[PDB]
Amino acid sequence: TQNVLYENQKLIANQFNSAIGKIQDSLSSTASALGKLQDVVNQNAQALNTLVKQLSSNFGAISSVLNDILSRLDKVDVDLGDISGINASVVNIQKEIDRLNEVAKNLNESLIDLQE
Amino acid sequence: TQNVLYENQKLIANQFNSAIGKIQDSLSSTASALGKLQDVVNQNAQALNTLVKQLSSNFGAISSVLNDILSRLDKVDVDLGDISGINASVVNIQKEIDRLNEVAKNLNESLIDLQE
Amino acid sequence: TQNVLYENQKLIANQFNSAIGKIQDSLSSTASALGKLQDVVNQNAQALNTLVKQLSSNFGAISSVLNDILSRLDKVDVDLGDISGINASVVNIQKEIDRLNEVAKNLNESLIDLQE
Repeated sequence: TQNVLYENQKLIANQFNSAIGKIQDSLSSTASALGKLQDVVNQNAQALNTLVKQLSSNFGAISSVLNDILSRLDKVDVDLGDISGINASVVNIQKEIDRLNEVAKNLNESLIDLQE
Repeated sequence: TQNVLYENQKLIANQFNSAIGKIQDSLSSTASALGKLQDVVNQNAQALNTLVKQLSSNFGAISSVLNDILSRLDKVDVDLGDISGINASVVNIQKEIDRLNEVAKNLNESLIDLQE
Repeated sequence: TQNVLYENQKLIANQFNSAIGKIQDSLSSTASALGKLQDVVNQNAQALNTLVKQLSSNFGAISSVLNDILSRLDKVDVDLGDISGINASVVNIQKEIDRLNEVAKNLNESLIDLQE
């Protein structure tokens, strides 16, 4: 029984350690994917905001030129739709990303080193 | 051997329980990050859609004013590009988020309470 | 002691195997959620880019019609804001998604089959 029991414990430690290594990689991959999603979402939010600000300035100019045209045509007050309140939010998941990376490293302390 | 074998089992249970706690936190962090990404992506999708609808109404008005101007200038049919089919999709990962939170809680049932 | 020790090992293997199954599901859920986020972010990035390209073509046409109008009004050089450099990035986390799915399947090899 003692040789089956000790070989069992070795098998358990080895399989556990093996599973922990695989989980560490999966946490690092997850952290990496979240970081890239966070960056692109925030980049595309900033693009949308920049777009909005430049558009409403383009509608301002168009409105001013149209108004000038209309008066000069009377010689022989058009308000375009305001978009400047449209706003894309940014995301912040850095604390969650840091936690996953911290656990991937911390799980090293959970490895089993059996006594021979 | 019996004292090494039992101390081994204690070490294994304790290290496993320790690893499970760390994995639970990582699942909760992942669930939290996915929820925030889902919310911002969907918010910015709605902003883009609202923007599209207001823009094409702005091009409608511009077209109508330009057309009026052109006729009055003849007295002494411009079609602007249609954007109204541009559409941002929304994302729904709530079932995946619920599963991660459910596993974080369920893994409590996987903890080892050894017999002394 | 030998019957407590062997029943302990059974309990450990069973609880570990149980925890591994739950972690596999959580990895598959995470992989699934990342894939859906990647797809919607990239879809909405393409919508934003398509929108930008069609808008600046709409401002080109408006500029050309306004310019024509202004000359005909003189008979009895307006530059609108350029947006064509606004660009939404796409995200690529497929390698991270593949790693999570690969670990979910690989962890099958980490299961414990004890010797009776």
